[PDB]
Parts: sequence; C-alpha cells; structure tokens
Amino acid sequence: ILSTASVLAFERKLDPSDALMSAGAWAQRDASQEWPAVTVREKSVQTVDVANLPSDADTLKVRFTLRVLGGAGTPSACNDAAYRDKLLQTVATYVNDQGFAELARRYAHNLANARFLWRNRVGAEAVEVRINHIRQGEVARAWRFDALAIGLRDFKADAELDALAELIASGLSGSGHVLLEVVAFARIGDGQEVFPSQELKSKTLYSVRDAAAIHSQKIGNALRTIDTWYPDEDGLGPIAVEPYGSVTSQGKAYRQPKQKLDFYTLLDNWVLRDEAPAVEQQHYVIANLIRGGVFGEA
Amino acid sequence: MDHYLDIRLRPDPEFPPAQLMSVLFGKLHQALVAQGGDRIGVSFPDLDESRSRLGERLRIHASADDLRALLARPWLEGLRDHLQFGEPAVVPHPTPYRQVSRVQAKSNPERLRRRLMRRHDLSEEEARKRIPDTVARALDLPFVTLRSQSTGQHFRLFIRHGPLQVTAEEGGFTCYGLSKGGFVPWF
Repeated sequence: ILSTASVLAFERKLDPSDALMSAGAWAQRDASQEWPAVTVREKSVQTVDVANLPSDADTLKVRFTLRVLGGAGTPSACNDAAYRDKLLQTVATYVNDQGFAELARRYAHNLANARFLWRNRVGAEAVEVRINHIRQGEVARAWRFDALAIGLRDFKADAELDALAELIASGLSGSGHVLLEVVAFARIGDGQEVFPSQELKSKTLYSVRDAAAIHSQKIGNALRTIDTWYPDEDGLGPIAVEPYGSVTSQGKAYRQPKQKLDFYTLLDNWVLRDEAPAVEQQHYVIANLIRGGVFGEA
Repeated sequence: MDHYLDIRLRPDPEFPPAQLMSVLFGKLHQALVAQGGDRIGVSFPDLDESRSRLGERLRIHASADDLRALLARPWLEGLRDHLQFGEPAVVPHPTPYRQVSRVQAKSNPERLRRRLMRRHDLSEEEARKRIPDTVARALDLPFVTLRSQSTGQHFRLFIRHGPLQVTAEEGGFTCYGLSKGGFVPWF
C-alpha cells in the first residue's frame, strides 16, 4: 500500500544565522569592520523598549550567515523504509528533471533584495546588499547587489543573480558546501528607529549580546517568500513557503485542503499514488521539503 | 486642484496596510516639506465610518505642476513594491466637495498639568485636583501613528472627513495635506 510514515521529520536546509545590526555611515561602508552595534535601550513612556539608530549614522548594517546544506529529500526520522525509498526516488526524479534550478533562482533573488530587513527596507531611500562566498575563511566569490532594482514581486534574470543561483543550486544538490556571509546596507535615515525582532516592560526587543538582532526564523521566512504559484487574487505578491500557504498578515490561508493545492495532498499522491503535480506545484513541494517540518501522520 | 493622483495599496504578505499607510504618509509629508506649497489636498476614497477604517486606497489632489513636482521628487524610491501610481487625470466635474481636518486631542492630563505649571506656577497637588484623570479625550476617528524628525516622540494624527458640500472656495493646506479651510472633491 506504501502509506505515509507516522514520523517524517525533516531537518531544515538553508540555515540562517541570527542577523545582527550595526550603525554606520554611507560611503564609508567599504570599511565596515569596527562599526558600533545598534543597542536596545529602555525609555519610559509605562516602560517600553525601543531601538533607534545613533545621531551620526544613516546606514543599518544587518549581517547574517547562510549555510546551504543539500540532501533535501532525505528525512531525519522515518518509520517505513519503503515509503522512504519511494520518496527518495521521487526527489531523485525531480532533481534529474531540473537540478534545483528555479528554486535556487528565487532564493538568490530573495537574498539579493534585503527582504530580511523587514521594516528596515520600506523606509530606506537606498538599500545595498553584499553577499560573499567565503571558502576556508577567505572570500572566494564576492557579490554586490542593489535592492531597489530587484523588486519584491518580480523574478527576473541577471548574470550575477545567475551566478548566485547556480551557487545555491550546487549547495542544494550536494555537489559542494556553500557558506554565504550576507551584509546588507540600508539608508534608513539619521536617527530613525530600527525594527529588530520582538521578545516576550510591555514590549521588549531581541538582542544576543548588547546588540539588537533579528531572529533566525525571520530571515528564513523572508528567504521562503518564493511561493508565487498559489491561486493568487487581488494582486498579492510572493508569500512565504508554508504548509497550507498560511499568511499571518492577511490572516487567511491559500492552498486550502478543499482544493488540490496544499503541500500534504500533493506530496501524498506524488509519492503514494504517483500523480505527479505541475512543475510549479512540485517546486512548492520541494520548497516545503527544503524548509523542513514535522510532517507525518498519527 | 483640477487634477488628482490615485494610490492603491498592494496587499502585503508581511505588513498590514495600516503601517504601510503610515510610512507612505510620512514620506509624502517629507516630500511636501521639501517641495513646499499650500495647494495639496488628501482624500480617502474608501474611508469606512462604521469601524473608523482608513481604507485600502489613497487619493492625493493637486494641480498639474504640483503633481509633477511631487512625482519628480525622489521620495517615491523604496516604496514602489507596495503601491500603485496612476496618472494625473482631471477630476470629474459633477463631484461633491468635503474638507479634511486634523483633529487633535488632550488625551494626556499630565501634559496640561506641566503646561499650567509653566503658565500659572501651580503645585503638583493643585494640578492633580484641578485636572482629574478622566479628562482624557477618546476619538472614534481613523488615525496614523508617526514620529517626527524634529521631535522623535511618536505622535498620533487623526484624520476626519467633513460633510459633503455642493461647492468649494479657495483655502489653504498644511504640511500633512490636511486642509486649514480648504476642500477636496469626493468621487
């Protein structure tokens, strides 16, 4: 019968580090090595926490590190060996048909524009993103994009974007180990408030060691905004790759279980009943496989 | 004043439209401060008075030269991913006119206690007895939360649309686009 395993946990690919923040001045960003870090301070209004850029600074320095793992098809925990073999065969056919081509282009795009600067990008007049391919502690291949030219809603083509995309595809395929140091620069303004992640003093903000920072899962969610193949209406753009296409901002879920568009039914009939879905839909399925999960029946 | 530019809010998978409205309103305030002029009118085409909703569409009213001066200003950078920009078309002739006004409130009694300290030199208990804590003003009006470059405190600015008239006379406009006696057409 080859039913779905009762445990099918997947470890996540595309590991994001906690994105630090730092204060800097534009046209001096080429020496961004000992800039001061944005610190969350306590100001009573009731006591609240706020984080704002210093007076003699106009650029944010959100920096994080990304590991591209590979082996997205292999589950960390499984019960049925036949189901694992069938799923691995299905992922092998997906890889042979296309070798992580389109998904890597979308991930390279989402790295190109500083969408991981969630609320630090809408109010910034100039956003610059620098991406390095560090190898053995040294930068092997350096990139430098401008986030304004690369929109949040279109997925175009570019030579540097193609190079970053083939690097991401090589990482996701398992042909090599890919380590990316992503540094983003945004002209948020002089003394304007920044928006780090919020912790649960009515409201408090995230920090790691005397420095405001963004949660790793926020950066991962921003990197998962590659889903454009849902039944879009009212002109919504790319959404974060989630099971049942859930978007908290809209408060509603696309790819409902009533339609044949959620991740679970397509995974099932793709590996159980051999009904391969559309190429875009199978891209969505492999995206859910890359992000990991606690999938499996009960 | 005969022209208008319409801004629609693209739905956003990361942000509700309220803070997007606040960000764009701050950007247009900065653009009008840099540009100058007193003939820029704001409008909420889909303002809902049942639940004090701001709406999902924006209409800015100006002349042709004012509109091209506004769109020539580079404030539009960094916000195209969430808005529509139509064309500076002429407003329809048979349109009722209404006014927009910023209605502030004395919601904090301690501000006025500090004020009367600087005006009448009263003590703490005198201001406490003179001003109770129930004098806070609650407004069932749509609002936007912004912080200023001059003073970093976050201030809430209420926007209210006046009654529909049949004609409009010449009036002024503030830096926020709110009318100090002017009117904007409704359509």
